[PDB]
Amino acid sequence: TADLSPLLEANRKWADECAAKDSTYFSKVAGSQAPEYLYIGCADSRVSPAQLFNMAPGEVFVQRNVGNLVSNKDLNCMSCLEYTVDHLKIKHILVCGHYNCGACKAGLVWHPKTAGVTNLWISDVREVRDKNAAKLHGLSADDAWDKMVELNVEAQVFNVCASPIVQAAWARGQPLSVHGIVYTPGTGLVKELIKPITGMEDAGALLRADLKQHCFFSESLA
Amino acid sequence: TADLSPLLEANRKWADECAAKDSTYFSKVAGSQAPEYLYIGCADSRVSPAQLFNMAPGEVFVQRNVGNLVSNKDLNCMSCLEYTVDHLKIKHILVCGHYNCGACKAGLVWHPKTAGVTNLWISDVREVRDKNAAKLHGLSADDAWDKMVELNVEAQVFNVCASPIVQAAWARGQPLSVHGIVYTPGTGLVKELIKPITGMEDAGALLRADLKQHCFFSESLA
Amino acid sequence: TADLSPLLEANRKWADECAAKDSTYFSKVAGSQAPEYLYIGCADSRVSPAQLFNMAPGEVFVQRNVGNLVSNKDLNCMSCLEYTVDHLKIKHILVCGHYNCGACKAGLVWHPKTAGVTNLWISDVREVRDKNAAKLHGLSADDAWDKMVELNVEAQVFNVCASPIVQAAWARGQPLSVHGIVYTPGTGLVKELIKPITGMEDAGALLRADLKQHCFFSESLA
Amino acid sequence: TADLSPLLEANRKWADECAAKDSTYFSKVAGSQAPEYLYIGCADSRVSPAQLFNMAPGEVFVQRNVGNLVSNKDLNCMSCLEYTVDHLKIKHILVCGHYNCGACKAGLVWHPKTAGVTNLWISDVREVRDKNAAKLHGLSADDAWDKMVELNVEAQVFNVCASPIVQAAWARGQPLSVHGIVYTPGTGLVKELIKPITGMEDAGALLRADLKQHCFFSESLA
Ligand SMILES: [Cl-]
Ligand SMILES: [Cl-]
Ligand SMILES: [Zn+2]
Ligand SMILES: [Zn+2]
Ligand SMILES: [Zn+2]
Ligand SMILES: [Zn+2]
Repeated sequence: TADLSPLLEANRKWADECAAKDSTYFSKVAGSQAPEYLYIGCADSRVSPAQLFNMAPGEVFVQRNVGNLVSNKDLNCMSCLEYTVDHLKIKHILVCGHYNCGACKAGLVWHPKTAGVTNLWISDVREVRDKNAAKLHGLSADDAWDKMVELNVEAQVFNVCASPIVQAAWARGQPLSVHGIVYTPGTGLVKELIKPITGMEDAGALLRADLKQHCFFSESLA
Repeated sequence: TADLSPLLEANRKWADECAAKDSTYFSKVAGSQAPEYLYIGCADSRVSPAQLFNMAPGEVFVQRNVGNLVSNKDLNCMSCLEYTVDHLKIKHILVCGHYNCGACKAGLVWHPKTAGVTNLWISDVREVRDKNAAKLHGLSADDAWDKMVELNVEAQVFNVCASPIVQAAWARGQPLSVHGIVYTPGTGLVKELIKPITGMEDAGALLRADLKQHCFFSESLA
Repeated sequence: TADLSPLLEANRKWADECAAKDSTYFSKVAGSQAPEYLYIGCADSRVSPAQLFNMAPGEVFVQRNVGNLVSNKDLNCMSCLEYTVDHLKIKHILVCGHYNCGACKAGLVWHPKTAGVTNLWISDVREVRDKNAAKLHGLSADDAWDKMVELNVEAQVFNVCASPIVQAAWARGQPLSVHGIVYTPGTGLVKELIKPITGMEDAGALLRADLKQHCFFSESLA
Repeated sequence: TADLSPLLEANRKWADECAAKDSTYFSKVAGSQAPEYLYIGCADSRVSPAQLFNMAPGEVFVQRNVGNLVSNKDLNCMSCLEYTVDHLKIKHILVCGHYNCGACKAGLVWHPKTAGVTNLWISDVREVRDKNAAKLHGLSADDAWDKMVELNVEAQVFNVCASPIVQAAWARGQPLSVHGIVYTPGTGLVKELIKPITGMEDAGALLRADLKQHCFFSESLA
């Protein structure tokens, strides 16, 4: 049936125990938040930012979507981004992908004629896919999957650094770091894919694509 | 400072501890997921569904965005909805507001001219607000804010119920329930705000706006 | 066949004759534009702004979409809007709907379970539809159609006036007028539906919905 | 001054004159349309397709936006595409750039941090640009600009060809052609920039990016 009681009971029991252990647990954040992190990751049920990073409420503001995609043209994601950088002044942006990611697999195998919105949505994976024909072809179904997940992370990290929000934030001395990481559903573990990026100079050193040229294109002409 | 091992270490501990409490915790999801719930909640750092419902991985699919908004025209949220209803066949949609929600307050206070993407993104909140002008007219700041949060949850439940994905699932005799819940950051407590909605009938009984009339409007033309 | 030659020939013959009649016809706008109008109307093949208003190149900048819809959350439309108000400094915004509009009919009759993107897209028509149960019910299929087209015009005019672009433009003394009009495919004719709106005071007088309250909501509380 | 009769009068004259040249000009479309073309062009005031192609009403369905961009994820343009391909069964998609396009220049010159929605919207242009960095590296301002316009038209042709709506039409043996055209505001002249594309074959022959590989990428995995 559709009854919520065992869900709510489970909630109750959880909140009961947290306040028991630390009394200000909830009350400190009853009227405000001051998270340090923004996390962008996949909507996937195996990937709970707070749980995997063992965080308590108030620590990590979270955008989650299918494929952990970041696009200037997505107001959903860009809103979580604007708000946390400009208003909450967070310090760290975690861009998190995960092995076994359906959106990455779908991005690899589907035929664009596939119907529905998920397929509209994952067009960004296809774009990353297309730029890396060389890292992907003649790899096993499984290695391709893993590679695709990582390339996506790296592409999304780029997108975050190139976002007008992060770029305006850098232009005004606000400390903002951006981090490419990956999670393994089968192990609970997080490895760092790209070392911390804290401004242009870092991105120049750490990102395959050229952010400087992206930012200053006309400097590349006559 | 932006190092990340601290965190990375906290992840390790967590994953070992869980692997200690249970040997097949992570391993049983290495290569699939069968969650029963899709959750749509605020990206607010205080409100981590898997945590607050004491769920383990593989249990809840999560869309999180600024103001827990659901729109047919937002491909971000729509693809979480399609992929869970259609590929994953989840049984329960949780639509969760939370008190002290900045998006809800911003929808009461900002002038539409404010700049930025957040302001654009929370246009839906203003629309819920304009539609309920009278319920809100008169109340104190604090009261209005709380009322907005609640009207918003109800409006977002309605929008999930009215979405193409859900109507199509209902017309296909898919078992699928939709829940209006709110959460009190200052307490860790979730309260059911709207009883379970499992189809048109439930919704005709339970919602302040007319789903039937939304779904069959032309039947009432001459 | 797919050959363009009769299309290009037709173009050629057209450009030939225009330059023949007036030599600066094209050349004056070869390197720039200074249009006075922005037109927002339907993608419908019977509704060619320049032709119906007998305009020459450089006069009217044009957004056209299915249903002539205006939404803060649509970057396509909002871009045409931002650009012409902020950069080109246009004076007049024409919001134009048209009888026999499919998007309006579809908005009336379809069941939201309908598949595809057009149905996602016209959700705004349904929203206007829902607010006007009273002006529409027990009207003939045809009168309902016509009414729905007009209500949409009026709703879109509101949306344009409430847009952050138009609102910021008003706040800085920039003269900007907004106009609700309608076109008849079967007659070539344009009637004015709403008299010119040139700022708040006008909208207050000319729009059914309350723009002032929309702009200053908190002034409606305690 | 914002009166509107002037215009309204020009509309009258036009409509009488056309009704003079032909008695059933408007009347034959009063209650239907069967255009053969969908046109996707810049919202630029200088570029009115029905006018420049000397088409009468009922002949061209029109999407117009800032930079003639086509994205699977833009429901605005996508619904023009779906409704024309699927309901109307048009035969020819015209994808039209134009020289002296501000969006194309903005995609060369702006810094991603610029503010506003336009800048967000033209992210696609920057992506076409980054992908062709080398073709553009070195050229004069004037030359680059022209080159951007042309790379953009080709990229947008590719995106129409790769869209779900078109691939699905092609796989259904629908006759459907896609054309890359550019237009010179200073002359009234359209030039064919890419020969007609009527299916995969055409596109494999005619496009600089690999449609086949985009459509069947996984076939090249081990
Ligand atoms: Cl979460
Ligand atoms: Cl046009
Ligand atoms: Zn995933
Ligand atoms: Zn919130
Ligand atoms: Zn129409
Ligand atoms: Zn242009």
